[PDB]
Amino acid sequence: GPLQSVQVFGRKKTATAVAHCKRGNGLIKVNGRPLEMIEPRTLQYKLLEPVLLLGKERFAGVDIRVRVKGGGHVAQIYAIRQSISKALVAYYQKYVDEASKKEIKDILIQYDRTLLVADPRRCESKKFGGPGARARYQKSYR
Amino acid sequence: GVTVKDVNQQEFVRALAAFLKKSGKLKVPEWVDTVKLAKHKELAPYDENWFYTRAASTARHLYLRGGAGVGSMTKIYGGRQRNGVMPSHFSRGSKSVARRVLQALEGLKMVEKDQDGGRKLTPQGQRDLDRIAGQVAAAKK
Amino acid sequence: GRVRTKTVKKAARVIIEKYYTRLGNDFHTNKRVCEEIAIIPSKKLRNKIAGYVTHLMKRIQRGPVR
Amino acid sequence: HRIRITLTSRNVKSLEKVCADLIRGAKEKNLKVKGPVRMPTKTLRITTRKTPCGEGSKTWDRFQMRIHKRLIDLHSPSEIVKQITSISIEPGVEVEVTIA
Amino acid sequence: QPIKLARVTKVLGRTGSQGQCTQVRVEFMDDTSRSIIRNVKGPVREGDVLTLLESEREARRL
Amino acid sequence: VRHVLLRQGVLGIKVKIMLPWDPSGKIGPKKPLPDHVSIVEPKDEILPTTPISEQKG
Amino acid sequence: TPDIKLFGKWSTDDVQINDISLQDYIAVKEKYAKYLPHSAGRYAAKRFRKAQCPIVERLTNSMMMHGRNNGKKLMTVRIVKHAFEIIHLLTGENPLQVLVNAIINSGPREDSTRIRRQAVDVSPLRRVNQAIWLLCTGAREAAFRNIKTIAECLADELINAAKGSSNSYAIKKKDELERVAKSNR
RNA sequence: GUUAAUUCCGAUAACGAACGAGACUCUGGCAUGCUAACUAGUUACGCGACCCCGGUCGGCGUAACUUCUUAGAGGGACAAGUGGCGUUCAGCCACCCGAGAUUGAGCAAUAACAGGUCUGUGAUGCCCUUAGAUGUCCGGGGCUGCACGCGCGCUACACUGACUGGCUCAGCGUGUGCCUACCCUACGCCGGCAGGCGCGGGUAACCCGUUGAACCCCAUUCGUGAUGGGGAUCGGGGAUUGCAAUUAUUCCCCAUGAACGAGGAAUUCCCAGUAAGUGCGGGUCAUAAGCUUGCGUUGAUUAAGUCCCUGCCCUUUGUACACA
Ligand SMILES: [Mg+2]
Ligand SMILES: [Mg+2]
Ligand SMILES: [Mg+2]
Ligand SMILES: [Mg+2]
Ligand SMILES: [Mg+2]
Ligand SMILES: [Mg+2]
Ligand SMILES: [Mg+2]
Ligand SMILES: [Mg+2]
Ligand SMILES: [Mg+2]
Ligand SMILES: [Mg+2]
Repeated sequence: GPLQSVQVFGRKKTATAVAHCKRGNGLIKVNGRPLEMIEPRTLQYKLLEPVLLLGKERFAGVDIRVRVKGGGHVAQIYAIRQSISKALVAYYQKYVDEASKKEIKDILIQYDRTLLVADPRRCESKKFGGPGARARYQKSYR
Repeated sequence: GVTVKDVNQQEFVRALAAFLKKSGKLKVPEWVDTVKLAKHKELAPYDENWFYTRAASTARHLYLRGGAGVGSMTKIYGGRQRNGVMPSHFSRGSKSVARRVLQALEGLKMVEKDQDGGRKLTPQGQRDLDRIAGQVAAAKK
Repeated sequence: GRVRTKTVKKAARVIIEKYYTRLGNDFHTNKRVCEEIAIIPSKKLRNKIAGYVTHLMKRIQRGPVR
Repeated sequence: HRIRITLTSRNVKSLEKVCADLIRGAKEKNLKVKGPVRMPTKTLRITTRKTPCGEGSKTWDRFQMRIHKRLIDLHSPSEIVKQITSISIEPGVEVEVTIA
Repeated sequence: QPIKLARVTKVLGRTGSQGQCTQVRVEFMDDTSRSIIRNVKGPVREGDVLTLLESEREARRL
Repeated sequence: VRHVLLRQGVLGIKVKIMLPWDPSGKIGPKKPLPDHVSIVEPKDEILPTTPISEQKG
Repeated sequence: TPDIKLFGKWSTDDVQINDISLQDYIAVKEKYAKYLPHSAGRYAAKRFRKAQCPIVERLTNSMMMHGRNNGKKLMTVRIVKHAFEIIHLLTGENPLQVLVNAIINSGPREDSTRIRRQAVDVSPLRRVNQAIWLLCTGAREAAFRNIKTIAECLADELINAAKGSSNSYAIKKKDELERVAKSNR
């Protein structure tokens, strides 16, 4: 009946990933495909981290659809990593009690701050007289 | 059932290449066996049936997004142009090879030319792609 | 170096001298009070003045100020 | 009926004052008006040398010109649009009135 | 010359020529009454154990 | 920054004039200086030690 | 497994740190072990926040060196994972315990410096960093111009450093620095 | 005493001041809150396609809204709260709450160099020339010449690598001209490619374009051999730009296959999204990036100190130096 639509964004350096939680069965997919095929495959358990920490009981009633744009591979992986966890925390804050939300927030914070708080580090601007931001060109004496 | 997005694509393109091996009526050109696929590539491919594998990849790219013409196919098949003593850049692929792939997929009904330019994928091609997606799913189960 | 300048400190002393009754211990209250009573152009200078007002009020609650 | 005003300006608060004045004019003349739609601004970037000749340390200027473009869709006839846009315009804002 | 462990209880100051050696007061965890001062390379915080190959040496305090 | 052409050579003139602040903005800029903190004088109030009323209407 | 964490297929527990001097600066037990050695960052902000970084992540970060390999962290995660596989298939123990024993053995307890050189005992964090640098340098020297792969070389260097049979380049440089410091003191 | 600071506290023959620093502007974050939107969408429905009620669609259309899109007003961070150090002042460290508890750039004082620029100017003094011209126009050559040394950079010396296929993600940006003759290009055929032929779109959140960039990921081929590393040199041919490419303008194909096995004395740059790897836009551009300027991806080692060297800023000391 009532639509329990929760839209929560997650941000890396440039990649943005908006997760969407509803009432449904225990399926999680990103850009129309589930988590089992997101290359590179070395960061598969990194994607499975909220499921491994919280169990399948919390994710059984929540279905998550994520739209992603920007960044690179590791940027999008860590963007959906942060976004599905923040979306589950916002869903359990809005539609069920705040105690389980606080317990899940404690479980996420005791693992990693990256799962909830986004990293404010972005690319420093390149300056004149150098190939990079801090590095200068090779000064030639004599 | 399932879709191709639930299917691992790396063996899926080989499965559709095996499906084109089973079909065998794509009407391959004469200059397939000796041509180099790009201005930035160096050698001929190690595989003798690279045309069927690239037609498989063309089919699943046109399934993921339609209206992709020859410029978009050279964009998806571009790569590093190793200029030797000069630094490398991005270089698009050959136009005529993807042109012959689209002519084969227009010959046997897997794609169709769409309005406002480009190639879309026909429901017969969608039927065959979901059938072989179920085949790869039953293989990996 | 988070050291307040003389344009912060003398103006804060003038504010506390003229408006000792209005100001208090809470930063977010006396910040808005200093915003109301004083014409401060920028928010960063306003925050520096409000912080030095809070610190001088702590000094007043501790003892006499020269 | 659907007349499109395009407001292009270099200064920011003057353009905001002009589009707010057009909003207040549409509200006083009682017509259906859309919100002031912002476009992504454009930064004209020129990077030249500071030194007129070639002999100096490698220093570089960054001349920026930021331009801004808002748009307002009006549901009103042409005479109302001309009467509103004739009144209270300032030189920083260029107005482009499209009838269609 | 046996090997003895010693816990840092107080860092004194930067020593060495280029400023690369921390002057460190160490309390021995074997004999808790005896304590010495030695120069230590590396980042040293209060409350960690060094594995001294000999306890008989002592750095000169400046 | 201006030039002048004398007989012997060419001289440059640089005139820099700081405009004073005004509330109107005709003789100078409208915005005050970032260092000038304008603090107004408090009005002379007399604290009442006796509670009274001002009932009206 | 929500309670206990599994590093891939490896257990966080049953890891005995022998040296009590290297107990706090080896971040491997019960809080700092994760599923992958990959992470986000931020460990180089504070002075001793580098001690809170886990040692597998520190080896993963110190492996990528020498120009062509800088910024391939997924690739050196693959290297460290296959190296742990080869360590298990040769020794038959916990690869994490083998790496902790390799750090404890390959870490030099003293060094010499300019105060003519005088010998001083080093910090335990500096000792961990020196061990991570030396075993990586030995593994890269063994893998350079060789049929033997980088995973096999890193596995052989960690196993030789855990054994202490004086066949590893890290153990050899550790004994060389310890002998020089024993001489000039 | 303190600070990045002549920044403050405090003393005081000084008082009252001024530039600079700081303050300021822009940029980066954080606001599930305000204003916004058919040149961005979101989620719901109505269809359509496919698979065995459900899943996908950048396939179509519309229903509220702005989380993702953009840009405006605001706000937010101040050593404010705590525990210590400190004349209990100026201030310093750590911690809780928290997106930040030093983000980066611009601007930048007095006095000077006999620093560079007359080859930026119809800015210009003086000198030279001014018709067989140092004025101006045209053709060709040169600025590319090669026993030699130096400098800024690129390619690499490989197995953590190369080749061949498959997967897969970006952001700064730019785009049809006063003279001006020169734009970005979608799509369909011809050709292996460089490219050519026709209809279109775009004066720009409309079109190129969801900018399907590389590094990387996955799977074969290679086996420590100057090797499938590396592509210098050179021959033959085929295209585009321009009136004109020869001293090959550039690009494409085949073939030729050198040194180089991690580099001596010496030296450059740097500490957080930093160095480095990596590619993409702008300038030069008719043809054009081994340069420069910006942007994006992957992304570390070590350091929270010092005057040892190189130098700088205050105080004292000595001077036979003051073009010091
Ligand atoms: Mg490619
Ligand atoms: Mg090898
Ligand atoms: Mg001069
Ligand atoms: Mg001179
Ligand atoms: Mg000529
Ligand atoms: Mg020249
Ligand atoms: Mg060869
Ligand atoms: Mg090669
Ligand atoms: Mg140049
Ligand atoms: Mg003397």
